[PDB]
Amino acid sequence: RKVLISDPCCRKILQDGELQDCEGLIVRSVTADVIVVGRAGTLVMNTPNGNSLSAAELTCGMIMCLARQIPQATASMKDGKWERKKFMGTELNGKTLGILGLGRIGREVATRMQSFGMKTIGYDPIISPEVSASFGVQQLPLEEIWPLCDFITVHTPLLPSTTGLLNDNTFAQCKKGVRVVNCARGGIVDEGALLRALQSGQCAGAALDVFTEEPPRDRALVDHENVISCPHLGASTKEAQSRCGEEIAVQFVD
Amino acid sequence: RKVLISDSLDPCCRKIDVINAAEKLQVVGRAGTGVMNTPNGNSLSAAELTCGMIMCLARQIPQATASMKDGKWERKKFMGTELNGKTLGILGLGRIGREVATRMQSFGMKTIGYDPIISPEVSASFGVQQLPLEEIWPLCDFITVHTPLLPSTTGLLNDNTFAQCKKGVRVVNCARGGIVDEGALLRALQSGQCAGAALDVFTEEPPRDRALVDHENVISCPHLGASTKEAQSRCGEEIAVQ
Ligand SMILES: NC(=O)c1ccc[n+]([C@@H]2O[C@H](COP(=O)([O-])OP(=O)(O)OC[C@H]3O[C@@H](n4cnc5c(N)ncnc54)[C@H](O)[C@@H]3O)[C@@H](O)[C@H]2O)c1
Ligand SMILES: NC(=O)c1ccc[n+]([C@@H]2O[C@H](COP(=O)([O-])OP(=O)(O)OC[C@H]3O[C@@H](n4cnc5c(N)ncnc54)[C@H](O)[C@@H]3O)[C@@H](O)[C@H]2O)c1
Repeated sequence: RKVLISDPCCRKILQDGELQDCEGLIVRSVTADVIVVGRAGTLVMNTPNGNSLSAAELTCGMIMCLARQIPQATASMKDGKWERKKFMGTELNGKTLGILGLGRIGREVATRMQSFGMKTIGYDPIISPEVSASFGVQQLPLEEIWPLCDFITVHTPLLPSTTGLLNDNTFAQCKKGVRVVNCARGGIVDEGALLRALQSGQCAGAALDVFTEEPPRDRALVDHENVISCPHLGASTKEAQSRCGEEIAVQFVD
Repeated sequence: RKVLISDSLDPCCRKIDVINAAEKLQVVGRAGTGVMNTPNGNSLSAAELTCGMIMCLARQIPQATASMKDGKWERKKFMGTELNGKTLGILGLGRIGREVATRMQSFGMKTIGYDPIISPEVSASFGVQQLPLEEIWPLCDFITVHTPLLPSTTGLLNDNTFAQCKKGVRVVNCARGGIVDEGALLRALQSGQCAGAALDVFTEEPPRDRALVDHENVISCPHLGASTKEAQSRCGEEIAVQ
């Protein structure tokens, strides 16, 4: 009947069809005291499909950034330095990417980096191999995945079974100087574990959009030279927020 | 005649005025594209960087990491673009230009371009739509130069180029310093005609002038296009064979 958009595509679709006199509420980025509700992002309702490509484009970005150290080369140049040897990087062609959770973003990531000649292996408890083989991902168990990977990237939801999906046990099986990406949720990579991997050279780089705490209190990872980061930007494009603004409003009419 | 390796090269090579001063000199051996060269020695590595630069421009990754590293969390400031459905202009359609094209095509990008000695039908084969340079400029969200440094290619992007570009055209140069007119690119960056630029290369290396490296909407590297373990290895052999 009456809905507030706490936080222009949404207002229009909803009208076409201070929360004291409100039936519904909409947001993007709701405490127990505050309590149909809708989130523009990934009876409560959200827009699962809206941020899929935009989160998937960031990941490919993180991957190439980790391969050629672009954000650490930029900061070097901006400090007036010309540091050639330091930033000797890695070629993606013929490397093996490991992808955890092959939902909406996993396959978008996988196909894209296939274009760069990356061999894409993967693992997912629900998505079948018949489905993964259709977008060039050979599914194997996690124990056959670790020692093959030059890069590993995570596109699973945050559950107990994924909370610490990459820990010390997993790093111990990976190739020396594995590179790692988390553009999904804070906690799927154990932050405790990723520092130790970084500190011993076991992990060669890391690209984080997400932290168990946001903003992260402990700065051990952010400040580490071989760690590049963003302030949870996976879903920060004009394209994505347009599509999430609609997907939510279309449902509210339904 | 013996051989001398001045610059920093990959071991495999060894195992397997200046010109004027040397009477014994018959052959200068270059490890790269830039007399013998390694034409397809470091094309991929270069293409892979170019593609990274486009990515970093689209989502302000270098800047965002600096922001985090300065103990800042500012979501609003780092609003980025989605490459899917955007148009990438590829000036020069050789080894690198086509490898860039097929990689970015995979992000659902429209690839238009220009190369004089490459026909529209050949570029068609690797997915790039050749049109006259005038028609190119206004269609582009993203421009990348992959030409040799030539008189004609010196300031190939100039004030006349940006005149015909979209408000907020983001530009990449992992080819040579000068191909993009540095003076032009700064004026464009200042008027916000060019939303941002990404540079591997400079007219002076290192550059004396800091206007472009310092600009907030510019990203940089100290000529890291050929700077992968794999690329230097291939080139090293690829010239030691020649
Ligand atoms: N970085 C951002 O700003 C941003 C924005 C949007 C999405 N995300 C996150 O990205 C993740 C994936 O999004 P999506 O749309 O691709 O999800 P999806 O729901 O489409 O797919 C999730 C997949 O993960 C798989 N999975 C679950 N547990 C697993 C495990 N233990 N091992 C392997 N696979 C497992 C599921 O079977 C499923 O295939 C989510 O965590 C989502 O919140 C982050
Ligand atoms: N950043 C780096 O470290 C790095 C590494 C490799 C190569 N490069 C440079 O990148 C450039 C491209 O190398 P390549 O491997 O593609 O060489 P290439 O010769 O295979 O391709 C360049 C193409 O540009 C075409 N061309 C000539 N004049 C043109 C014009 N006016 N407009 C458009 N196209 C024109 C040529 O005909 C040729 O087909 C070279 O200048 C090379 O030195 C840079």
